[PDB]
Amino acid sequence: PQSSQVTKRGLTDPERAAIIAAAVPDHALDTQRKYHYFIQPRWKRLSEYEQLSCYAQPNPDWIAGGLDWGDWTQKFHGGRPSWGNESTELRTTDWYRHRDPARRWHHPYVKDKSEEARYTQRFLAAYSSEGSIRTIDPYWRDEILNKYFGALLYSEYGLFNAHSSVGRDCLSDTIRQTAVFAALDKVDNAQMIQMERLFIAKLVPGFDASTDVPKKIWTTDPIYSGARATVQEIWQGVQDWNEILWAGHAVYDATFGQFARREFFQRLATVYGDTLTPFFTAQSQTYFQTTRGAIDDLFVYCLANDSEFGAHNRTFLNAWTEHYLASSVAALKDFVGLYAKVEKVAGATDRAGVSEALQRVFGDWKIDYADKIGFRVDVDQKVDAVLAGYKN
Amino acid sequence: PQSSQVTKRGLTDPERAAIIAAAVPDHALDTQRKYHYFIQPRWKRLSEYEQLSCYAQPNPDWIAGGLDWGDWTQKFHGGRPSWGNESTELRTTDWYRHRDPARRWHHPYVKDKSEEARYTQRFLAAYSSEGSIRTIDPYWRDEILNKYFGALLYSEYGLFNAHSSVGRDCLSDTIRQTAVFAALDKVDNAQMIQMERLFIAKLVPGFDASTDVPKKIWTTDPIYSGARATVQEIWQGVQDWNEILWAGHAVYDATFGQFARREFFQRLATVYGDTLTPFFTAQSQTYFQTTRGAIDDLFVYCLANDSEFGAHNRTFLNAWTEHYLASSVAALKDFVGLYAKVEKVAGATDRAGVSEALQRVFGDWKIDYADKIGFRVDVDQKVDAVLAGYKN
Amino acid sequence: DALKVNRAPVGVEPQEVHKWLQSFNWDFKENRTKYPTKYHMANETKEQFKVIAKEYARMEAAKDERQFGTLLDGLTRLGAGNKVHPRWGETMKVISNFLEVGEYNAIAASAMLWDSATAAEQKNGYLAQVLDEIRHTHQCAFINHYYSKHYHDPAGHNDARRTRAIGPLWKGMKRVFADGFISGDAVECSVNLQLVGEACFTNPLIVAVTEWASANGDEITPTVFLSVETDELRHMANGYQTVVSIANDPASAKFLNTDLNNAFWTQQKYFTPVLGYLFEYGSKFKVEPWVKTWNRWVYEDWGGIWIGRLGKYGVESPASLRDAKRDAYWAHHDLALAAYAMWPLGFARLALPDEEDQAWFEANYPGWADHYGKIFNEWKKLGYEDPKSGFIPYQWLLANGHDVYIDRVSQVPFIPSLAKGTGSLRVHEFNGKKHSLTDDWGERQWLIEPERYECHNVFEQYEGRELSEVIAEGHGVRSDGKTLIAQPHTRGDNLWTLEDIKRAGCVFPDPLAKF
Amino acid sequence: DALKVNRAPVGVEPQEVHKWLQSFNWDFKENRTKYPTKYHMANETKEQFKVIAKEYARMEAAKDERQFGTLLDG
Amino acid sequence: SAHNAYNAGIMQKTGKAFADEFFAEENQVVHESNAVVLVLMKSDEIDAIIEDIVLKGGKAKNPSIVVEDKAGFWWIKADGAIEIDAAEAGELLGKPFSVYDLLINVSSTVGRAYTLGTKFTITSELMGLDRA
Amino acid sequence: SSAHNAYNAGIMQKTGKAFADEFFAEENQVVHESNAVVLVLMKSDEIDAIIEDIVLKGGKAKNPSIVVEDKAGFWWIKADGAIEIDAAEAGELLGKPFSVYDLLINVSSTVGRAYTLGTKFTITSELMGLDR
Amino acid sequence: AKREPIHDNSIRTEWEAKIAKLTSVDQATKFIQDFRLAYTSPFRKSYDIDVDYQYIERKIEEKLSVLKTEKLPVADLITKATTGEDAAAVEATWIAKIKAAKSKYEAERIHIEFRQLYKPPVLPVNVFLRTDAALGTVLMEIRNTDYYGTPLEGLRKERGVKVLHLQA
Ligand SMILES: [Fe+3]
Ligand SMILES: [Fe+3]
Ligand code: NA
Repeated sequence: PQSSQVTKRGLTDPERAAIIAAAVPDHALDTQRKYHYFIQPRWKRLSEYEQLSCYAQPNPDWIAGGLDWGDWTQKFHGGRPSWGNESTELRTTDWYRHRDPARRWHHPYVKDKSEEARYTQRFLAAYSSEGSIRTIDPYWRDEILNKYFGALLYSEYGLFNAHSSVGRDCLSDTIRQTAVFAALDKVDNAQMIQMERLFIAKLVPGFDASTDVPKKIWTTDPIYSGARATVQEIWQGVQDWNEILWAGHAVYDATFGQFARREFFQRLATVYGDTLTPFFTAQSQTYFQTTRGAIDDLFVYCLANDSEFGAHNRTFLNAWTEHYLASSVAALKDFVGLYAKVEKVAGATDRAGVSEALQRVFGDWKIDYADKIGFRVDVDQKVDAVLAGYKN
Repeated sequence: PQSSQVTKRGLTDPERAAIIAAAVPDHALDTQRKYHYFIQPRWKRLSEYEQLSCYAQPNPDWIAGGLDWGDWTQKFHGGRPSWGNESTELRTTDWYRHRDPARRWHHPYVKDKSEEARYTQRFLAAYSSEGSIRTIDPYWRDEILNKYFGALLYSEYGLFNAHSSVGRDCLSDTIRQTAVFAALDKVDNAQMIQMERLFIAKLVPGFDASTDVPKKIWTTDPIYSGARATVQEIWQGVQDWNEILWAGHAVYDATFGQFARREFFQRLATVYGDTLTPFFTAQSQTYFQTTRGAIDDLFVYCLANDSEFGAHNRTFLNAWTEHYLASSVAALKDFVGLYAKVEKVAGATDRAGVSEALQRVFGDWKIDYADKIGFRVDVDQKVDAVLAGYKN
Repeated sequence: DALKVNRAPVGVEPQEVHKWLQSFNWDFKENRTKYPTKYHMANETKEQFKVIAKEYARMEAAKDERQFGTLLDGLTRLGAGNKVHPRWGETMKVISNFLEVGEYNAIAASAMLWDSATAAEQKNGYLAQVLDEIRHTHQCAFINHYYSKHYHDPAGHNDARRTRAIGPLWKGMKRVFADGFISGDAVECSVNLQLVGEACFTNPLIVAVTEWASANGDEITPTVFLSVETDELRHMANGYQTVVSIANDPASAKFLNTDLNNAFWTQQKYFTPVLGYLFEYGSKFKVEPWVKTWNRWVYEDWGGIWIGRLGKYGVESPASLRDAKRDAYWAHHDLALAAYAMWPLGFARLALPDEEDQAWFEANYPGWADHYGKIFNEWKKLGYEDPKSGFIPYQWLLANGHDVYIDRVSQVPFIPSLAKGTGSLRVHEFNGKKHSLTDDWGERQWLIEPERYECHNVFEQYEGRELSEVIAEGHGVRSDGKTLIAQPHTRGDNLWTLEDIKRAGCVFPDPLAKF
Repeated sequence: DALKVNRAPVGVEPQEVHKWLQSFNWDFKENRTKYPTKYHMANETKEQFKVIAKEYARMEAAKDERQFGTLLDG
Repeated sequence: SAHNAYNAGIMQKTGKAFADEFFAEENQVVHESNAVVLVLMKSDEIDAIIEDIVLKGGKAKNPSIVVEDKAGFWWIKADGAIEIDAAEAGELLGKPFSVYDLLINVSSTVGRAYTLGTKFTITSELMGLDRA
Repeated sequence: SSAHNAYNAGIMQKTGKAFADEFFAEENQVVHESNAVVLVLMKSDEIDAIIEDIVLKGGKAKNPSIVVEDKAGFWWIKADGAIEIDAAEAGELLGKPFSVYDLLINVSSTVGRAYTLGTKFTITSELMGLDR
Repeated sequence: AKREPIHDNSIRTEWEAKIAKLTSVDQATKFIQDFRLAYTSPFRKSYDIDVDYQYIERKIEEKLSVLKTEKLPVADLITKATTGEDAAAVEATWIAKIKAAKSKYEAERIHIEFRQLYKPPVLPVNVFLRTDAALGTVLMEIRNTDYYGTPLEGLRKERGVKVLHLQA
């Protein structure tokens, strides 16, 4: 036995189920069965993503778009509201407008990453059994990949922590979900970089997967000097949560981050015989494009084209872009000094190869971000600015 | 209303639930709750994989290991039994002994491949958005990858269909599951090769993803002459289901298949700037090692070491190996003529690079298969035989 | 070039890959089936459900996650595993494990269709079907696996893969949806397995049964069985494509009507009495008369939507249908007599029909009370349920001249002196061996094809042996080594032991010795 | 080298990555909280449930599948 | 259309009346039927499809549709054909729902079934035999 | 056994005025240190097997103070000192992969200091970082 | 008659003792062919070991197969029957034999006797399965020609059964 009563279930206990059946009316008391039917659908019909996310944040009418009323029940010492317009320079007619084009609420997000989590481990057990590490260029593996791809995890880690204040300060539910999912993907990138290094250590005797060398390079090597200065500022130098998201994803990671991950480590892996790294960069680059879709909607669809504050917001976005683009080309100018340490491959690591890589990064960024907010940029000028740090 | 009665559920309807509760005894009628507790466990504890799979095949006692008795109820015209010892030369004390080391029943199998299916499409949507195809060597893309990797799908397709008679003829449940899962992975490989070609066609104008050229190469190009002859024989030339599984997976696909997929297309992708193909070869190579574990258990653990028929089975396995290794060495001798069409890369496509690739494949195969059945093989002799087809 | 490319997000949908599957085959002289067949017509067809390997797994894994969520989370938290009426919990020992062997043999049969297919798209579709039948094998196993863990009698749920070999009803199961599929013409499987088996009999066997489970408190089986049948849409579609090509070639079409009739009789000979017995006698709450279930699914819908529609193209109504309809009305009542009389040879606990059941039987089958009802009530008065009675009805049958025979072809038991369903005993001696046949259709099969039908029956194997020794040898006991798995009642007390069986002194005779 | 390597099947468990997480931080003058607080004590501690991003997603998705299966199906 | 009901025709009779028609001479051969039978296992997505698609736009197009509750599944019978557009269901459910996802809970079919684009169809037509 | 760890132990046995008198007694207006721990496991196939074959056998054999109560949707467990569950033991019981992460799928609540050490989950009355 | 236990009885034990004394491929081939002619198929000579012959046949197969691998060269295992005949010639001989049969009754006995004589390990498995399938094709086709043409009374006479009982 037990001290407390074994509760009878109303669903299956005959006596309680009969009582419930007598109390339930023989008809529905309303016909509106669409959960939060009054959400304005972005697409042709209301999505489950919107139903579960939208208006979860209890904003009052004095925060643009809020449906509630009155002041907060408890504020900070001094009077800072729980959420407030003072949290960002940007303005809108409705902070709820943002929609992730991937329509990620929590379940589809972890569902997809769970697939990547389990398949990765099956890939590693098979890769180690295949012995494919035997054909990788050892200099690339030991002197470039282990040290400088390892150092790059600190860039992804810093971008992850830049979201801590964003997760507290931002003013709507869909934005908060976008920000947090982007943060996890960044710390995932840094953890996946370390996972590959620990994995290689099991295959190559003498290969040191410790973070001692990568951390020393990230903190003192001039190759990452500009990048680390930019990450420290975006992470800990600002609290405007829109500035952090824009500078982090739309400027820095869209230029330096894409060049380092895609143009250097992923691309050069496929010229130095690295059959392992492309599996890991496949994930970080997938995460980048997913994040970009949501970041693009927040800043381009919603903020840069807000019916009342579009030009107002572009003024700040232009100023932020000018500052953080200068930071990013300075980071790239420092970073391209790493080509002086790699084995030369024509069309990839020579001046023409690096120039064409910079033209892709700056050119794609002009189309994906600059053109959409009215930021004028001379692509060739930025390429030549970075190439000034390339040793011929 | 409706013409038929709305059946009341015994679980929730008060009247029927009370009747059921009065009829159910107040105690269990046995304490043995382990489903098929009498299965001899391979590992320290009985697994759910074994519980759901083992003795599903209703073999009688005159088929080694069967628990039933008597003749079949209906046989073929002439007298061929539903299952029979005449289906294979190999003998054992118990056909039920085989265990997939991955312990795959149907659910974990489709669960894992579902992860790969959905992640693949997310990877392709991001890869196309990344534009990473821009840095691939166009000659490799158009003249080697599209044509000869496309031709390789027909090898995977033929190996898939080689399992059709095995799925009917084999004599136990765990063996049948191993064979069918291996067959799906092969036809998956052929479909994934075509998927990559169709994907490239959406990114490169003028890139023809039709199978006309790959099929013409598979059926008429001397580079695939030996491979196609071997696949036709394993698929349609024999019905001994143990010979098919051994010749297909343990000899041909372990030698020619591993060289083509891993040493040629996957490896050279990482010297010609191909950031796309490694994502697809990652899957086929994962599938190969999973299949190998199950193939290894059937032929090495169970058959080559069966207490009564081990040496008997090794006699047949040795004869099969000698024949199909010669076929595979002739296939590789034809195949290495493809190196005359590739751009020369020191250590990868020169004679020394091809020699080391053959040493890995033949060397791994001696350790993974030949040593385990007592098949003596001179690796350097087999390497030099293939290199006779290499154009200096 | 190196700078400009279309960066629109694209993938590759399954139908984009599928359109090129037909070109994956190539021509060579040995590219043909390995199995004997009468059908050699052109059969390059297109499959109606485009599927590739990656999408196959995605579809099935999605079905599984919802199914196992219901079983392992929700229903377990509700304790639903022990909310089943004992009659139906015992019935699922037989239904799920017997279907399991049908699913398992369907793997091998689908592999023959895979092997005998000539179009790459058709080989692709049959591999998916082969995989589905593996899934269904493990689904059926999982039902008994779950019952073993949560139901008040795990014995028989936990070991049927060996305890089924004891009893005679298992012999016929190895033909109806097993040997009858895989031991014959490979492309003919499109007729017996698919046009008949999947398109006709899976609906009452797998779908309709779920309403009987729910009526008797079982929500585990509907969760699984209804998921099983979702795969059958592709299986039926695969077979229909081949049946079309057979009907279109005059040389192939001349085999179709005979193969159809033989398939329909072979399957219905066992399916009709056994499933009808398990539905009506292995339940407390009845959904409908079994003969109405059979009329709705077999005669009217399958016979009308498939066979009747195909009549426009030379497919004939099965000549054995008249004999089959008589079986639909009475044969499951005949089988109940043999099942109750030989209960110690099974692995399930049986329940004699109570007064409410008897009224239902007589209302829906007038004449049942004066025949079957009087027999069951006489057995009860003799102590059918009482372990100390020393009474087992099989000896009672013999003492009153009600011999039980086994059809050499179908393995279905036959009691000619008590049967109301289709049948008449034919006893032939051939080459010094006696054979008993029970209907016009099976006797033709045996007379023309004797080397296909050499199945030993329980009387030939058990001849002269005492009942309790056969049961003990076959592991037909619970974990105490003495109490029988099978029981003549569904109560928790007064369970029969091997010694209780032994006191009756039942010895297996040679039923053909008198001929 | 190019021929010999350990081909034993290995992966990387979550705890293997997690042991290096503490080294992901680096020192700089602005590396401190943005919010007002009365608490400024040393607080370099270890979390009792080692988790990384991939393993977090695997755990929660497994919970979800059973939960949504029960709701939408059973 | 009551002729498509589960208990239509002979299924209304019981006792001797049922047996008399069941064993009648004209009922010892099959009778061609222009109907189709669709079975959908109950679930959140399917019950929404039944109420707002099959019993609305479905039965508006095909008034012969009969839907019956069989505890664990839906029983559907109609003349000629039954169709379900996965794109319409996807708009109803508010979540990704391809034609492959629709088949997750499509349990049984009596008739010729296929998928054409986003639409699932079960039809009385004998494709490959009947004139196109 | 140990009745002091029962859900309805002590004051929880009383009703009416008797309960109110002790609930409002002067000595019960401050918290009292407890050496106990409370573990909650939501019901499922895996958990119900763990409860019967681990917690109520070897668990209570090590810690005879363990009390387990049925709370419809979950298990209520209370014991002196600590409660431990070895995922490796559960994996041997279930016959399927079962890491300590998989064990936590249905571990709902904890009152005490909880942690994972290898394959073992433990909730303890010890104040780690403060005690000893 | 009283049958002994199913899986362990004096008949199986006694026959296992006979099998253990086979020492050559020739002796075991004659042993297995005589056994299959005497105890298998509807045209067997004796049903005296009916519930044991299939298990005993398995044990004879195992003995002959091990003797083959111990004594015969590899090429003989692939291209020759243990009678010494060329395997391909055996296939062609029996395919031609059944294609010349003038009735299903002639065709059925050719297929049955082929299996009795050349079932593995006598013939190599690959050759046997090819021939068995080719023979079964012809047998199926001639049997399914006018399947219902002959009444049961005529079929009983054509088969040659002794009709012991016909229920009224
Ligand atoms: Fe099935
Ligand atoms: Fe099927
Ligand atoms: Na501070």
